Amino acid sequence: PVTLAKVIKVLGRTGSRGGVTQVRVEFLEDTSRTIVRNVKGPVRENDILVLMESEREARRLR
Amino acid sequence: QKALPASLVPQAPPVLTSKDKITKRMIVVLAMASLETHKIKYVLLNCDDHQGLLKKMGRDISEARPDITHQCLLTLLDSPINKAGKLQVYIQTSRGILIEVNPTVRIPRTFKRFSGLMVQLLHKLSIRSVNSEEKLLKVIKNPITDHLPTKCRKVTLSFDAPVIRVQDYIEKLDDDESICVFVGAMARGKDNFADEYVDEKVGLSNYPLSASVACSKFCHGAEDAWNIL
Amino acid sequence: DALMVMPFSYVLKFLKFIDTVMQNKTLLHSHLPLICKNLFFIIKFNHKELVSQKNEELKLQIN
Amino acid sequence: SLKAGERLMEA
Amino acid sequence: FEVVEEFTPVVLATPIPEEVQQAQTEIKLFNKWSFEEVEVKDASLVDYVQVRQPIFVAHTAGRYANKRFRKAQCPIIERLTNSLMMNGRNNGKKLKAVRIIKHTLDIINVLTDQNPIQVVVDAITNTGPREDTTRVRRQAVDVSPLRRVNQAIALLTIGAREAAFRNIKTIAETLAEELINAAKGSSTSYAIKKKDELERVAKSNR
Amino acid sequence: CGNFGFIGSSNGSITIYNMQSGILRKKYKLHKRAVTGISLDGMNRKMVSCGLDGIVGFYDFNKSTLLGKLKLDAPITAMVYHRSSDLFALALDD
Amino acid sequence: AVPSVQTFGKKKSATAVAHVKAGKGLIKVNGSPITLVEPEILRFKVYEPLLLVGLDKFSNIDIRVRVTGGGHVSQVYAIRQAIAKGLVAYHQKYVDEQSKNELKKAFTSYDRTLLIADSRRPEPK
Amino acid sequence: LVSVYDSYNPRTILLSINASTHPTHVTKFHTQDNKILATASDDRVTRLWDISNAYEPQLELTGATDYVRTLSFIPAAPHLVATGSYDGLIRLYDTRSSGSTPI
Amino acid sequence: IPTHAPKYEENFNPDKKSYDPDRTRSEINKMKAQLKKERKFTMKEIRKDAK
RNA sequence: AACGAGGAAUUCCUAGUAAGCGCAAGUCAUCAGCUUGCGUUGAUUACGUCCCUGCCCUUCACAC
Repeated sequence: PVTLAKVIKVLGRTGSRGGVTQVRVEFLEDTSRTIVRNVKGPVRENDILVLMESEREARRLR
Repeated sequence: QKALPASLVPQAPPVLTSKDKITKRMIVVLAMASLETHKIKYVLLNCDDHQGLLKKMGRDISEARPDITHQCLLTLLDSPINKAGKLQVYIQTSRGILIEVNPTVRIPRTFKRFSGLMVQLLHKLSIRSVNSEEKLLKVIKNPITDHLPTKCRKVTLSFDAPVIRVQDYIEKLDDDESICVFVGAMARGKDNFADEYVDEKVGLSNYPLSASVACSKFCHGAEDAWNIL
Repeated sequence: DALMVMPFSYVLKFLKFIDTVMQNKTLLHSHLPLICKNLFFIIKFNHKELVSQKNEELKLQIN
Repeated sequence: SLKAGERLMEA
Repeated sequence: FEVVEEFTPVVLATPIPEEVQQAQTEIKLFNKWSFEEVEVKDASLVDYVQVRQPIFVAHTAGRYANKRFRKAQCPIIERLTNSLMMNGRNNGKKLKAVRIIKHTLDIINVLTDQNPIQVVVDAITNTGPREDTTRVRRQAVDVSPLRRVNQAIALLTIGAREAAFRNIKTIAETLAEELINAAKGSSTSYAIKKKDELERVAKSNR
Repeated sequence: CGNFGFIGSSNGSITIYNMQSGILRKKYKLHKRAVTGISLDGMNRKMVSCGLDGIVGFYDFNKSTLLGKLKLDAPITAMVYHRSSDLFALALDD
Repeated sequence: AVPSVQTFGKKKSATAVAHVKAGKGLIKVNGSPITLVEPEILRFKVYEPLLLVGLDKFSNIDIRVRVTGGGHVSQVYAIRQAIAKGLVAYHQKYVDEQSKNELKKAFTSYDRTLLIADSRRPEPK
Repeated sequence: LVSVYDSYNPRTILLSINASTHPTHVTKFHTQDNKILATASDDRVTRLWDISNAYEPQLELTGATDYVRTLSFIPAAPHLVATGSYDGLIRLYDTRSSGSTPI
Repeated sequence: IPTHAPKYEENFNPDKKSYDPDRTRSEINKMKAQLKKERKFTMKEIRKDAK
């Protein structure tokens, strides 16, 4: 089972590696819950990501 | 009462090359092969024949052994698995050159002749048959992952890794998928040469193994697993 | 921008930190404006998740 | 080195 | 209850084939495939796989490279056609790509009675890698929906091109096979295998 | 808007003409008896009709669809529509 | 005098002139019926206007298109733009403006290039 | 080898199936279902192929002790398939069941 | 699988030009190359002297 | 004999752009071992970030 999360904020000045964006996403199943994730492609607010794992928390990737 | 195949004439199994990516295979990559040329006439550098010259280069003569790559090729190519057309070899030179060895090739048995072949290959970028019908040794473009089969398991021979039964390991593996073994032909060194491509590293025995023994030991695992005989 | 990067789990940690600072009246009045700016920003940014939580302990901390 | 916010989480 | 908008039969002095009139009734791809019953099964890929605007032919001459996310508005068939022309020898020849896609859709309808546009959408949805890696060794990261669509189209077209490079099969037939297999989700497809390998590697370095 | 003119016939058909060119555009056929009233709201979206059969038709003038149908006890004799409030009164036979 | 209008469509160097007059639904491009326009693969492109607003509107008019310059593709785009502009202008001039507004709304909703010229002017960056 | 071409387009080959190493004398499309294609060979097994999946047969009907050169689909009974071999036996199979053994 | 033997020249020297089966063909190729270098060198010198 | 799309390294490139195709002219320097124009067909990927690598800049209200 894979969860779906909608991006609510594209965090800035996170010091991430080139091409990686740190974003904050909100689970579609539970609107209250939010999780911080690392994304590889071009990303903006309101687009949905497929999270294979929902427990790991994003860490700065340098 | 299954009927026989219409023709029982023995047929040569296909020669398996990089163009074909679906067929099940055992690929052996002799990483960190020390293959370098240099003018004196050009000669493949050796740890014994050319010591002073390597010192001028500054390269350590411990890591100047192309004989290991020769020995592994002889045992890999002469193993029955190759005769059954289920093995293809690649060689990643230390410098960063990738060589594709056609399964059909017959490298000379004496080392002296082999060195003359590599200086030919590294400069001419290819070797052709005596009858001039196929290219036997062809230098190809990095990275290795592109030339590999599309669905493939990658493993490395690590002394520190857990010991496994090669026969058991291949049997539990899928059928459409193929197996690549990154063998380190280098005499001594950290087993991280293929850490970027590979996904796990496995050991073959509790005792240290030479590169020639290890690759040959992996082959006889595959032949029993696939009943190559 | 530093506070926005913080996960919600650390926001509960931040709230506990502000709660513990309250008992120390010396520290509270030393940095009262700074505490307010960070506290109000934290609450505003992730208000939706904060209200959803049914933790009775958290309700008492905010009181 | 660590950035603001990342330092705060460690603290 | 009736509403009547035409009181005289419409006959034009210039003859028009009856098929073009049935096209007056509804806009269908190549006047053969309707977009009405097409839906993107995966919720994430919606808003980035555009099928709502029906088009007769893939050629549009639209301006989609101006702004960052305009590609999401481009019809997915046109994006597939554009990705079909590559390798220098085919650069700039979009009419050939349109012909190839037309033949591919015909082949897909032949082998499978399903609507070919639905098959294309299903292949794109299935073959989009949901998790990838970045070089630090490797570490896992998520993939944006736009990148998923781009990589799905790239994988499908590249697999189809490589399958028929020096084979009796032509581009149209091999592309149809790739699309059908990807829609099913079978491991025969090149794109499915590439996607699974990527996601497995990402899982390992998770 | 002054662009359309609606005509209700004694045979129950509502024809719609354009005032600039006098060209028939649409024809609605719901009533079977005489149409004694026609009205269209200010937004030119919802059209209403009444007839001697006693039914009140609600149409969508933009999409040309039947929103609903209401039947009253007695035949309807006249209609007045208030565009600001979207109320209309019907003088019934009873 | 017979009511008639004239419009232009442009795409790169391709230029189409459309003359739309009262008639009997006779649509020609370069002296031949529109059905013979080439390449056939893009023929439906030049059918985009007619199928969007319906063939009933064309039944009372004759359209004559003359195309020069450019290549095949740009000529197709010039033809479709000229036809759409001509139909809209004829409806302005000799038919009610309500129908004109419907035509403009339809063409703009489908593809605005039918009415407004698409020219890729350079933009230094 | 079983080759499926587009009728009235001899240049195009849509699908090519290697049914068996022995000769394939009979190749008939299923009348009720278009996607499934039936093939009978001198291998004495009448494979039921699918146009979509050409790598493996959907079903392999067996049990014939001699050449099978005849194959029939019973109308109104899409599941039933009839084969006649030089054994002199006409064998009926049901594709809905497991198959490979005549009813 | 079939077995074929590699084709290579012993004591290979890349700078040294490839061996040719025919002596005349190599010899004329030898002279054609020699002509080209001398013509280009003389042409360069006469221009510099003229300038 | 040579060759079947070209190794290691290295360089360039963001929309009518990369790439393909042809047709003209030869404009006091340059160019024909070619140069410059003109039209035709026309994409993939990014349009974010200062994580790495370089260059650079800093140390009249209200609110801060």
